[PDB]
Amino acid sequence: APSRNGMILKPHFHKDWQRRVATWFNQPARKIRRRKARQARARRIAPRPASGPLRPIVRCPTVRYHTKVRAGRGFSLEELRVAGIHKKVARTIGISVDPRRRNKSTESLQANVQRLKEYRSKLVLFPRKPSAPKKGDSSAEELKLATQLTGPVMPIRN
Amino acid sequence: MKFNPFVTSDRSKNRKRHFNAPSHIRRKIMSSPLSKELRQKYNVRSMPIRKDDEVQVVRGHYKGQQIGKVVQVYRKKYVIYIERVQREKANGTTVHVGIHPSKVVITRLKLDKDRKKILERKAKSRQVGKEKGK
Amino acid sequence: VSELAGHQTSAESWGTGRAVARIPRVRGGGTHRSGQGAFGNMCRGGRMFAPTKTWRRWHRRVNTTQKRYAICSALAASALPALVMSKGHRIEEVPELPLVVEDKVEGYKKTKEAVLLLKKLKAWNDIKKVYASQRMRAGKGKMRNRRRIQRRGPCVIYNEDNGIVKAFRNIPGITLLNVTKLNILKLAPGGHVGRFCIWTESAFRKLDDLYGTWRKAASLKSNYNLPMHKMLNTDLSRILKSPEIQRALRAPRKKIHRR
RNA sequence: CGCGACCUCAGAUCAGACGUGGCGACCCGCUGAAUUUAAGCAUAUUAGUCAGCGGAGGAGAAGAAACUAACCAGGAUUCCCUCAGUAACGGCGAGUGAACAGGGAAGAGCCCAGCGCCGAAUCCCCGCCCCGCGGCGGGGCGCGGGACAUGUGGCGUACGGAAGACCCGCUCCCCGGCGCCGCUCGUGGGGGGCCCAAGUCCUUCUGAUCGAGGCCCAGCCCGUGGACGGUGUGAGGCCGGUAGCGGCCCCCGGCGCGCCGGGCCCGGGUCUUCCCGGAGUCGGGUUGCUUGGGAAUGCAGCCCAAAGCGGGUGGUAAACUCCAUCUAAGGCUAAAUACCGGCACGAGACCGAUAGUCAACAAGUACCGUAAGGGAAAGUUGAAAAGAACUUUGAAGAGAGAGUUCAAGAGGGCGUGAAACCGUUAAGAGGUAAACGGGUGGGGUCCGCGCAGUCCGCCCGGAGGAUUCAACCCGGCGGCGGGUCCGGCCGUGUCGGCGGCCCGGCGGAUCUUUCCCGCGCGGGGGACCGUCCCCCGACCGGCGACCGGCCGCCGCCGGGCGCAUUUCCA
RNA sequence: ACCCACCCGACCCGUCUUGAAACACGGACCAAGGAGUCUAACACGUGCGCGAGUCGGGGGCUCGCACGAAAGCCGCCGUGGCGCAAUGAAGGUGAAGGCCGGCGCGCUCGCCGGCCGAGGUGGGAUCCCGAGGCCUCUCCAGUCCGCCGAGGGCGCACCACCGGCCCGUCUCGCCCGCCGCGCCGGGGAGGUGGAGCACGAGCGCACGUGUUAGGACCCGAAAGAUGGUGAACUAUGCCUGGGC
RNA sequence: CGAAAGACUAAUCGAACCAUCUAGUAGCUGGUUCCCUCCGAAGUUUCCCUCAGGAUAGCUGGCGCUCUCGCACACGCAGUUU
RNA sequence: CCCCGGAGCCCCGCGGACGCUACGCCGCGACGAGUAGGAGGGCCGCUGCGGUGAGCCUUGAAGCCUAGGGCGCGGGCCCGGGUGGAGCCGCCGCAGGUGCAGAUCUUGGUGGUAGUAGCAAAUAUUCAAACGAGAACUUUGAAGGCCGAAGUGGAGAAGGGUU
RNA sequence: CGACUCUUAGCGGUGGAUCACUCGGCUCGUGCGUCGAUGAAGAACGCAGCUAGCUGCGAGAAUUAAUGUGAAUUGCAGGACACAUUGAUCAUCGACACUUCGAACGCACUUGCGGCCCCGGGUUCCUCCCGGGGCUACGCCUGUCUGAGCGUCGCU
Ligand SMILES: [Mg+2]
Ligand SMILES: [Mg+2]
Ligand SMILES: [Mg+2]
Ligand SMILES: [Mg+2]
Ligand SMILES: [Mg+2]
Ligand SMILES: [Mg+2]
Ligand SMILES: [Mg+2]
Ligand SMILES: [Mg+2]
Ligand SMILES: [Mg+2]
Ligand SMILES: [Mg+2]
Ligand SMILES: [Mg+2]
Ligand SMILES: [Mg+2]
Ligand SMILES: [Mg+2]
Ligand SMILES: [Mg+2]
Ligand SMILES: [Mg+2]
Ligand SMILES: [Mg+2]
Ligand SMILES: [Mg+2]
Ligand SMILES: [Mg+2]
Ligand SMILES: [Mg+2]
Ligand SMILES: [Mg+2]
Ligand SMILES: [Mg+2]
Ligand SMILES: [Mg+2]
Ligand SMILES: [Mg+2]
Ligand SMILES: [Mg+2]
Ligand SMILES: [Mg+2]
Ligand SMILES: [Mg+2]
Ligand SMILES: [Mg+2]
Ligand SMILES: [Mg+2]
Ligand SMILES: [Mg+2]
Ligand SMILES: [Mg+2]
Ligand SMILES: [Mg+2]
Ligand SMILES: [Mg+2]
Ligand SMILES: [Mg+2]
Ligand SMILES: [Mg+2]
Ligand SMILES: [Mg+2]
Ligand SMILES: [Mg+2]
Ligand SMILES: [Mg+2]
Ligand SMILES: [Mg+2]
Ligand SMILES: [Mg+2]
Ligand SMILES: [Mg+2]
Ligand SMILES: [Mg+2]
Ligand SMILES: [Mg+2]
Ligand SMILES: [Mg+2]
Ligand SMILES: [Mg+2]
Ligand SMILES: [Mg+2]
Ligand SMILES: [Mg+2]
Ligand SMILES: [Mg+2]
Ligand SMILES: [Mg+2]
Ligand SMILES: [Mg+2]
Ligand SMILES: [Mg+2]
Ligand SMILES: [Mg+2]
Ligand SMILES: [Mg+2]
Ligand SMILES: [Mg+2]
Ligand SMILES: [Mg+2]
Ligand SMILES: [Mg+2]
Ligand SMILES: [Mg+2]
Ligand SMILES: [Mg+2]
Repeated sequence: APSRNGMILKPHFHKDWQRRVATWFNQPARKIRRRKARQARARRIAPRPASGPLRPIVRCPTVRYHTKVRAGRGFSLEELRVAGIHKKVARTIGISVDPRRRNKSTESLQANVQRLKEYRSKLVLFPRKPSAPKKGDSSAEELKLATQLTGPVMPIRN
Repeated sequence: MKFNPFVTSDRSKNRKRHFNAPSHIRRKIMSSPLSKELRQKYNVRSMPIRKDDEVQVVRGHYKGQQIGKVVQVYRKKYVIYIERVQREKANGTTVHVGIHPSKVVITRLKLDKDRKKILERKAKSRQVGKEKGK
Repeated sequence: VSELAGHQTSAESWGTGRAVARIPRVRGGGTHRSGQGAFGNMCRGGRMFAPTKTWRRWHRRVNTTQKRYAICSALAASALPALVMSKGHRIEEVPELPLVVEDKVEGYKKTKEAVLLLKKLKAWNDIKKVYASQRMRAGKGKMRNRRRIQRRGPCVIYNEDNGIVKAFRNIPGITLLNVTKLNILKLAPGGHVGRFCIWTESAFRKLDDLYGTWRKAASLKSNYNLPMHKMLNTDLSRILKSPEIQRALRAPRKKIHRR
């Protein structure tokens, strides 16, 4: 029964909720586990960025977010076509590619081509064998860095 | 402290480990120090006590400077019986009184081949550590 | 306490009319446990009233500035010999109270060195008093791996472990902190404010970079400064018998007019 | 009335394979209540919840848009935070209740049918040889069988694809083995084994010490080891361990190099000519369940039942109309995620034997019930069994002595041993049941005395003894306080240096792209402003923030002062 | 404080009840056990930190965690929450006024320059000014220090009242605007609905009380539902035997 | 199942027994654990499928705040009376 | 018409308690019933945690018992003696499965009732001996009785499970 | 004084509270994440020199082998062993073994009845008889063999 003034309030504890309470005593143990697993994955992908692949710049949807810009899922095909990277290869050099992205405006396209161009400049493709063929960079830019890149690769700053 | 996160430091766990210990493991638990004399000679602190070592009792009632030969090792009872360490029961019969190995000192070892190789292994590890410390 | 604790029986009440007492009683059988008393918080067997749960709100989370304020407060009173002595630490013969030292002390790799240091600095008599305190705990925590108890010793704030934290380790009483990762649980143990510490010049320099002086930001904790003071002249005895104030007070009526 | 193809079907203890039951914490598919709430109750709620059935895996399920949106647009699934107790549902009552965006954890994408081209270019099983054989594989050779054109394999799947011509640039990827090299993060991966510091030092307590005092620096020695346990009490140093990028030995993994056996002649852009999509499905009607989904969110049965610039979606039914957005009716896929079952560990501000699991113990035991099922009680001699030899009374159980033990005022259900209740011993009482409150008395029990308790302490006066000094200077040390702020260090407010300003850094939506570097933007200079630091002078708060001299005062030590002083004692 | 005596007083507690010593219930005695908990949500109060902000989660970076599943830090420091703005069902709209001078006819209406800038009344702790005393060992002069202070002021918070502004709504009216002159858009006056504005008070953490949802202070139904076990008793049928 | 008594169905029958949903619900019985101190009620209101209960007023406590002046220098208020 | 490092002081403004844990200390008035209920303070009490007591403890901890000595209004507390034989407490903070006379409360134990009710269905026992520590009850012998072949006899079924 | 009753205390009983211990629980976390026709889980019955229960094992039955370890096991016996030797005793566990029911498999649940191949006694393949051994569940797939049909054809 209500007594003199207060929010006529509806709690949702009518089902058997104590049967499905989910505690968080994991979380520290979890946080570590992720972190180990993270450091392992770095070490496996030895000079490759820990991050992942490079990802496009992309505007959010809706009037609300609109003004901001994130990393997207992957670079469109037009953006790869214009940059001149064969889509099947782009995956092999650490360039995210989605193929479901349309491309409406040319301002978002040329920006994302520029991204890939810049990436290709500051990328150090190792040759397949220690014996060096084409494409593969010099042993100077190799000895001076077989270095991983900490954090997201070429980060987007709005 | 102990930092190894697979050891135990848990009364109940250590005691259970102890009392329900298997024979070969008890051998190690039932170890006893060498006399300073042997400590000098072999480069070994202590040794797993055995059926017919010569031994002094260091503490208790039977604490004394006599050197009694070991009689048997009752690993179930965590104890060793020693030559003249005994007590007359009600009806005259002598009964070998138990002494815990660690409250005893080995003056003379019973050296077999295996005991010889053990002492060679312990002395070598001791001198490796002194070389590492230096 | 376990969920099933107390309810693993199947027990119905013999209703009224049997004399007895309307409790659920164990059902059937030819044992002692039959027609007993199940479930009730009062019964043997039974079920504790409001069995304890795991999702009691164990952890407790504190505003970050407040945490810092405490840690500044503890530091500030690690000065002040009175507050250090009152917190028990035998700091009688120590040379200077915010005790800062050479930075070879990063070097040491052996307790030998670390103890010798503490004896020259006259901080050993705290460690000595730690040994003296080592005794058996009172009661049930004895049988739950809290069997021995003792004093807290000298804190030792270092800037970098170059070997130090190995050296001071077996010396009972000592806790080692990084400067860059200070902790109020250790600087104010018991929630009690004083505590004799021992600084390393590298670390003791770094404090102002960590906490920021009054006219400079932290420069290491993004957006932070010291907490400002509410009153500046703390010694009110210096205030109250000033010229300025005693000039302006009526003369103290102090006769005692008894009945 | 034969023999032979195939088709559809049988039978074999035919050859060789698989499936069956279990477990069930987590997971997938069905099925599905009612207590309950609504202060009654029927819709609602409880709840797609319990019980029921089915099937799994180390996870499962989901998943590469017939998606979101309506933006300047995002771009598989899962998970968290948020959205949000919101939009919505609801006897619009009780109550119930999502999604997108946004930020994270993770991150990975693919394959068919079809349409087409390629002598079925494909697959399975036989049998002979060489290797390899405890996850039946490679290579070769057989007019040795069969599957297959009612369609196997290569190319290829919407992100387009194929075939053609010339623009370009050049040719490592995989597996079956056989070796060999570096033992490859808790700082030598995983498993096993066996190892590694220092007191039983001196006294002393004790039944026994691991105690208490000491030991070239809180005492000796180690300390990368003062976790824990054990050992006749409380142990860094007695023992096991503990610490350590410590050691050795096994085995196994994982990755590096060499050789062999095979396979494998595997691109890209540019222009032309062709090629292109899953039907009793979508969709509609419907009835029933379901959903926040409301003129139908999703799933169903039944009836109708399609199209190809089609189809689906675009959260209010319909018609017209533009836009946007996917491409359904076939399939595979690690990861972040779950885990009251299992194996193996670690920990605790938990419980400490009526608690904590039913269960510390020969517990799912005994015991009960025809059966489904129900389900207890119960830990502790002692350091050591040293568990009471022997004598004696008794048929014996039981005693009495003796002995063991530090103790049996620890005697095998024995640590401690409360209360109820009982026996006795001592004291006291007693016809209104006892017991009680208040108030005295009497007696007991002990406790404090006194064999004067006249209790102490100051100061003084006296008479007796007693050693040395106060007072006084002198020499030394230490302390305080002071102003002349005297001299110098110290710091507050102000002014002067524009002096740190570039030899002072950060911050800024201040400016400049006259600059530099990298691609109009990023980074760095360069101006500018705000903030923080050097130089000296002046004024002032001269501040417990200190030094140095000088002064005054105090105290201590040492000198002197021998007795109208000086303490002591009675 | 043990016992005994005597005088006076004196019914057995718990509980429900207008009323219990009750011929009202519970209670032979002792031991141990035994009932307002925890989570979530709200509100108010209080304490602390920061303050037009605040915030910490969730995530991440720092360690093998001995103490650590802590502690620290983060252009994540703010995605986001709450807060800093309302009001309307909604499309939407959205908290300023005054004064002065000029120009439109000052038309209590429309447009252009200057100044002030959150209105005013009453009461308001408190500050501020202060005539004037009141003396000083003498007659006057006379700066310094108070004590009081009649009288007069600025007036916090808060309260009451009157003005004003914003949104909804009505009534009455007259003008402005332009890429689109329109069933376009904008304003004015006067009422009246709003959980509004009128120089901000919140955010986070902690404790307390209260109120709820949960087993929800502890014990208690008759019932309801799902899935299983029993016809060894007994009820009836049938088969095969026995008995009078 | 009943030659019918609601009989019998393992000492249980006007719906057996076992386990679970289940700690089912209870406006109703019962109980509800230490001391001192200070304040101290109500059984009346209106509404209720309300009359053995709630709601709402009332009566209680707690926390306060804002002012007042015995610091020779007071305004307001009342279970009165004039 | 002079200075307290000296007026000698009932007031002393030069410096200030024996007193001043300022959550302290002190003075004046007034008042004090209390269920339900509310609030405050508890150097009241229980168990565990961080601090802290150079705490206590085999030269005797906890518990237990006490016609011993005291304190407190009280919750309670402290000492003496006994018993016991290994751990335990004070202070400052934090935490809670924190205080019992009741619940026809739960589990265990113990009384009064009480040496009481009771050991009465179915006719029946007696003598001697043996064994034996011991005989109303065993065994043997003798006598007297009953079941009276629809049996208190002689054999099975089911059920028991070594009787 | 007498007995009895009441009260207090001493000592003794009864009883098992309290306190102190704890090879057990309860909770939180970590890693791994493995059963079965090659017979699972579960049940049964067995097995020790003296052993009933718990445990441990399977007719090789408180265990065999192997490897590691290096003198015990022990309630009492007895023994072994040369503990200068594959070597006691534990641990590991890779080889071996694993009675009967049970998905449970020749068919039945009596522990009853069988069939079919081979072997030893029995014969001198004489079938009997006895003993041993190996097969003999259902479903399903790929093949194989034998077939069936006024199913669709062809040739004769
Ligand atoms: Mg990432
Ligand atoms: Mg329990
Ligand atoms: Mg205790
Ligand atoms: Mg299965
Ligand atoms: Mg209802
Ligand atoms: Mg109800
Ligand atoms: Mg009803
Ligand atoms: Mg529902
Ligand atoms: Mg279920
Ligand atoms: Mg899957
Ligand atoms: Mg799909
Ligand atoms: Mg999405
Ligand atoms: Mg919200
Ligand atoms: Mg629902
Ligand atoms: Mg094809
Ligand atoms: Mg010990
Ligand atoms: Mg130790
Ligand atoms: Mg050692
Ligand atoms: Mg529904
Ligand atoms: Mg619409
Ligand atoms: Mg799938
Ligand atoms: Mg027990
Ligand atoms: Mg017990
Ligand atoms: Mg128990
Ligand atoms: Mg006990
Ligand atoms: Mg006992
Ligand atoms: Mg006990
Ligand atoms: Mg004793
Ligand atoms: Mg005893
Ligand atoms: Mg006893
Ligand atoms: Mg004991
Ligand atoms: Mg008497
Ligand atoms: Mg009533
Ligand atoms: Mg009545
Ligand atoms: Mg009464
Ligand atoms: Mg009456
Ligand atoms: Mg009643
Ligand atoms: Mg009664
Ligand atoms: Mg109790
Ligand atoms: Mg508040
Ligand atoms: Mg309220
Ligand atoms: Mg509640
Ligand atoms: Mg109930
Ligand atoms: Mg019903
Ligand atoms: Mg019924
Ligand atoms: Mg209840
Ligand atoms: Mg009622
Ligand atoms: Mg009051
Ligand atoms: Mg009172
Ligand atoms: Mg009360
Ligand atoms: Mg003991
Ligand atoms: Mg607790
Ligand atoms: Mg009681
Ligand atoms: Mg009688
Ligand atoms: Mg017979
Ligand atoms: Mg007595
Ligand atoms: Mg017991």
